[PDB]
Amino acid sequence: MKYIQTDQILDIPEGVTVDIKARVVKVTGPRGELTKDLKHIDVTFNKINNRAIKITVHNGDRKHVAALRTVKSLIANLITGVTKGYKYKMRFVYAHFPINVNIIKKDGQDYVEIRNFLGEKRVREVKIHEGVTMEISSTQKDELIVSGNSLEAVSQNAADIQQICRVRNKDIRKFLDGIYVSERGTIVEE
Amino acid sequence: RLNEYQVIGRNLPTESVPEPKLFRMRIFAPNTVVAKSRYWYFLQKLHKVKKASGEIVSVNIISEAKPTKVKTFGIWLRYESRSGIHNMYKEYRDVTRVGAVETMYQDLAARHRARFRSIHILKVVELEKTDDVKRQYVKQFLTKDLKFPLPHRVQKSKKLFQATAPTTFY
Amino acid sequence: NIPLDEIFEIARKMQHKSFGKNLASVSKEILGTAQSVGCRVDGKNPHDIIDAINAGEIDVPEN
Amino acid sequence: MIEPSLKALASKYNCEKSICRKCYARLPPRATNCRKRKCGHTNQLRPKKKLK
Amino acid sequence: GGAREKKVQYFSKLRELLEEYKSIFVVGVDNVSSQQMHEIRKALRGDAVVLMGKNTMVRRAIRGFLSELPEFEKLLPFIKGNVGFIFTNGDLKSIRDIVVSNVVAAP
RNA sequence: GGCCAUGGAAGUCGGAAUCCGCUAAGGAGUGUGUAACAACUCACCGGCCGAAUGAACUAGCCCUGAAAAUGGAUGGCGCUCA
Ligand SMILES: [Mg+2]
Ligand SMILES: [Mg+2]
Ligand SMILES: [Mg+2]
Ligand SMILES: [Mg+2]
Ligand SMILES: [Mg+2]
Ligand SMILES: [Mg+2]
Ligand SMILES: [Mg+2]
Ligand SMILES: [Mg+2]
Ligand SMILES: [Mg+2]
Ligand SMILES: [Mg+2]
Ligand SMILES: [Mg+2]
Ligand SMILES: [Zn+2]
Repeated sequence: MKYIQTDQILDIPEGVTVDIKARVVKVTGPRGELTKDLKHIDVTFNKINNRAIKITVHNGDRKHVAALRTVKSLIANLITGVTKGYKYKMRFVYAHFPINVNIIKKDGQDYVEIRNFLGEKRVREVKIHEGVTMEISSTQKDELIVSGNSLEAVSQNAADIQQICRVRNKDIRKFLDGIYVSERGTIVEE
Repeated sequence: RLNEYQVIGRNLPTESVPEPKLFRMRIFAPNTVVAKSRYWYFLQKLHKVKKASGEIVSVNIISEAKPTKVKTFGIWLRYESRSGIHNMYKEYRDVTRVGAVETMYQDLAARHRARFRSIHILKVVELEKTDDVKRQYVKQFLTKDLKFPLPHRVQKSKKLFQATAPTTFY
Repeated sequence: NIPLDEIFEIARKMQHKSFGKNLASVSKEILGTAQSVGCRVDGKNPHDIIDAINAGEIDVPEN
Repeated sequence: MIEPSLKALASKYNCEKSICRKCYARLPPRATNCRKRKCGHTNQLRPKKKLK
Repeated sequence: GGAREKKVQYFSKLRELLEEYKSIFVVGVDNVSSQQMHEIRKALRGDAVVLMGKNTMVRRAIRGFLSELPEFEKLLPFIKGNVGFIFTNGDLKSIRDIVVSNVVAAP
């Protein structure tokens, strides 16, 4: 239908300074700065005030309009990453074989080392992405805390850890072993 | 490229009926040869008359009343598809009744593969009230204080080669 | 077949049941629940002779 | 043995799914169409069967 | 068609009970069970009627009919949120004895 | 904890039933969970925001349907607001 114009309104909290130039968004907050390039999308930005930003698509078709609220949501996630942080909690699920999880450092790189998963002699290593913090929960047995400013990196490292623990050649309805994301929240509780 | 015509015809007078009723149709045709042809096409869809037994009385061009006034038109259609016969209603923005019908013919060719031969124009009405506009693709141009840019302008060059980097500002 | 003029007694012996409107609503609760058994309820099944006095058949406005 | 709290967390990823009837795809339970192009985004779905 | 008839019966029984008794005060609840509500009306057979329903229908179906029973008018801005009605007329103390009686609490 | 089946089945094994009463709200119950209940979840009604929403159908382009043997043919190159 080629909608003539479609708009979304970003909301900037008091301590956050978004900064946009040539579709390169740099969001600054109390917790730090995050940057993202959006050169793969045709959008335009207008600063309504210091607390609001208009995001506009002119004469956009259905898919190109669909790509507008995703831009809004990504920048909002950047804003809440530098003002609240992100925290994913993972629970270790096993029926028989305890999962031995350590945070090791090899070749100057941080890794998550999973051992004895379903009794295997194999040692699983997951690279920890930059800007992502791992911690073994003390308050909970068999719990890993993945935290950081960027939601994308945190959720993708968590997914890496979950995916490396997939069960093969078994009835996965019965063999429910693995490492699963149990809680998706923020560093600053709300 | 079309014109709107007023075509008036009648059955040939007989000693039984020496003044048959005069029937008029508004025909959108490229020229007067097709206008009188289209007239007989529709009379034989409605009345017991033929070209051999009838007579064309008058053919006149109907010019737009306000050709520099922007209007919204609603057009009622009856077209044939590959499978059946369908009624449809669509809306067009233009300054002349003829230019809306030309847009209509381009529009049904593109989205429904309906050729000129497959379309009957039931009615063309200028929508006076903003509440009369039913379709969103023309209603979006009736909003207050409408502004929009034209991003990514492509300039047509007379030369094959240009010595400076291309731009698309506008 | 009952009432045997005692279906109110079953309502007033089970007086602690249906928190209805005015006592006769309790009788309907036994009316509705006993239909799930299916016996000689005045000849047929309930949800019928119930629905007679539900709209208003003979007379049970007992006080 | 897995505690019931953890068995529901695991079942969210292993069991709570819908399956495409023509090409065998693991789909979200609420999905109305299959996401795979090979089957034509069919609406012929059915829940993933459970142990019994 | 059924909803507009059940809407009509609702406004019918709303104005039937409005003139039959009188004067009502604030009557709001939350986290109240269905058996919780059956307890109050079990003892409040005839002395009070538990008028129930919702919000948006109650406000406009009375606000437009502020002609045969005006008086209220500015009384409508009171109706906010989960609010029922206990149609009665007694005294500021004689109703809270029979109504506030049952309480269900939680940590 | 409806009736009967049932070792037990109380809504969530299985059969006649599918009602009533309070309700604005609620099925003799849509699921997970129990040996069984319990438990929570839903069906429907509430509060909240407030301007649109759901269903069936028609036919255009595209996709699935669409498997053969030398390497290879919208004539070739190549072409995607063509
Ligand atoms: Mg096997
Ligand atoms: Mg005829
Ligand atoms: Mg158009
Ligand atoms: Mg045009
Ligand atoms: Mg067009
Ligand atoms: Mg034809
Ligand atoms: Mg040039
Ligand atoms: Mg289609
Ligand atoms: Mg497809
Ligand atoms: Mg094809
Ligand atoms: Mg061209
Ligand atoms: Zn599929």
